[PDB]
Amino acid sequence: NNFITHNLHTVWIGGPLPDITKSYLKVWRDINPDYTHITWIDTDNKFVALYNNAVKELREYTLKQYLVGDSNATANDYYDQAVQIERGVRENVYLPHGNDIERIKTIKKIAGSLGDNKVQEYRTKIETIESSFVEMIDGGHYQHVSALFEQFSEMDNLRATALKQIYEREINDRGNLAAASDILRLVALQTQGGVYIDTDLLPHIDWDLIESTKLFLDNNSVERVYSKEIYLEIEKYKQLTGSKTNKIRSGLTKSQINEIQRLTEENNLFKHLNELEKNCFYSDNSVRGWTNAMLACNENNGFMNALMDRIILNYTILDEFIISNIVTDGEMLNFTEKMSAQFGLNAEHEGSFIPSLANYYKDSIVPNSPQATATLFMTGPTVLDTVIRVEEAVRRGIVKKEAIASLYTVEETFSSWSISQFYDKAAFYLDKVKFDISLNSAEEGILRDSCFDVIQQSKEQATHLPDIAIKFLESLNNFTWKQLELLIKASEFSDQYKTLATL
Ligand SMILES: O=c1ccn([C@@H]2O[C@H](COP(=O)(O)OP(=O)(O)O)[C@@H](O)[C@H]2O)c(=O)[nH]1
Ligand SMILES: [K+]
Ligand SMILES: [Mn+2]
Repeated sequence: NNFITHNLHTVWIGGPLPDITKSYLKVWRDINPDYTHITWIDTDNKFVALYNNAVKELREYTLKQYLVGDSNATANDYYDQAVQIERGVRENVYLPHGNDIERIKTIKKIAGSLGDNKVQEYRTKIETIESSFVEMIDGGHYQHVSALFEQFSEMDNLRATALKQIYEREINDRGNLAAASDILRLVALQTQGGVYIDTDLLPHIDWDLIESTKLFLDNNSVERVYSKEIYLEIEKYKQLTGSKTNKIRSGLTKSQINEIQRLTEENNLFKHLNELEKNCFYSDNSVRGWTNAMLACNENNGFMNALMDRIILNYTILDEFIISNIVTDGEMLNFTEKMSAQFGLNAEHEGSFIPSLANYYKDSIVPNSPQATATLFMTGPTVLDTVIRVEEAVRRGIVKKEAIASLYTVEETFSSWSISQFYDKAAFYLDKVKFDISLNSAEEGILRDSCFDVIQQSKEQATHLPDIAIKFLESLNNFTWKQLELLIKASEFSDQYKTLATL
């Protein structure tokens, strides 16, 4: 055949698919009807996301009481406590969560500890989740993770077994469902071949049609200037079920918007997937480096084995990191040199990977730039970038750049796990507001200026702030004109600010 098999793999594990996830996937089926579309689900992990939420609520309740019993708690003290509390709940033998039966029993016990209407709040959620899975199982497009691991274990039981253990660790030890998906996508491609995309990506569009309209005209590229706004307007015009775009607007002109709506209506905007050579491994790097959010290879790909092997090695080293209790600066070099010699690594190039292991149980709990998180180094884009470099895969022609999917969608800006909008003090103070803990004058000024910095950094686009930050801003008075103008401008792009923009 000489082309990669026309399989389009997606992954959604840990709970029902959100409406906007189903909506994005249908766009892919609409544009690539001749592909075999497979969304991998795990019917043995129906309640992981809901368990995650119950643990976070218990964590926050414990954090409020910690703050109630300790003023002068610093931001660093707060997040150390947040990480320890999370571990204590996940490790608690009275609250097992290794399967859906244990999770359900544990979710009820946590909801009963929270009081209020939390019992019926979780009871209805459990039932809604079961109904969603019944429709999925009974109502083709879905395939089962257990059948996937079984199939891969008949090809490579060694790697199948090691990867399944890592998958289950991300499911249960951290509950980081994006990181578990970092594993599943590699197994899917290595077992069956095809193309993989994250569920928040959308097909590329025909930029030649855009240019031929003359409405979108540089020490920059057209995509970097216009793609985010165009993809907002495409989704807004399609009125995708579950979309956030009913409350968001772009900065494009009426004429620009009409042209996008026309091209979208004509069904002449999205491009179908290109053919890919069967003996090559494909990703894209045209946005901030290589990403594992979009991938393509045939089954039994040699570079894929090297990628899997490095991820498996990453977890062997993390296990040594935890047991050795490596914390301080000096202890990390006694570790980095020891690991570079134990596994034949280049210590100079590993200088960033080892320190990120400290963040393994801080991801999703402590604010951090995405490039500093453990997840990116363990299983995500940064390990992909490393293996491509180490294997010299580009020069050797075994990895190539390919335009698979666009990162410029509305949903890509909403991470299921990463937190990098507010850091340190401001993030600490924002949680206090969420906990109904009054701020002093100093904490108020810091959080207020931080909110306006985030808004101002957005320039001519919507700023997606947490609901509690909006409620914080609505409790304030005596805004300056510069600040008020920022809020009026923000209301032009998002309905979140409608109240803040009213005099
Ligand atoms: O509850 C979840 C959250 C994420 N994912 C998977 O993880 C991928 C990446 O998620 P996300 O876009 O939130 O991660 P980010 O791009 O922010 O790292 C998704 O496309 C899914 O395949 C999943 O299966 N369940
Ligand atoms: K997302
Ligand atoms: Mn994403």
